[PDB]
Parts: sequence; C-alpha cells; structure tokens
Amino acid sequence: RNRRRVCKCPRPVVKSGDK
Amino acid sequence: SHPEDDWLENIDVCENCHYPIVPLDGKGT
Ligand SMILES: [Zn+2]
Repeated sequence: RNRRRVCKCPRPVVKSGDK
Repeated sequence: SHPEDDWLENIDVCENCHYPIVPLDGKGT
C-alpha cells in the first residue's frame, strides 16, 4: 500500500567535490 | 573505534530530507 517514508533524493550526497 | 551500529543495522538518517537512508538489502535469505 505505502512504502516506508525513507530518503527520496534525486542525487544523494557522495564523498567528492567539484573543483 | 567501537562498532558503528546504532540504527536498525548501522543505518544513517539523510538530513537532506530527514528520511532514513538505508542500503540495498538483497542478502540474508
Ligand atoms: Zn535524502
């Protein structure tokens, strides 16, 4: 009926940067 | 040091949405 209201992120935080 | 098991199986809560972030569970059977 309804799944556990857990994390629903369209891009989880990963150990990395952007530079 | 010490085991990192303190959340229904060393789970962590994603502060991003407050909803618990669990890992793919496909073993144990
Ligand atoms: Zn999340």
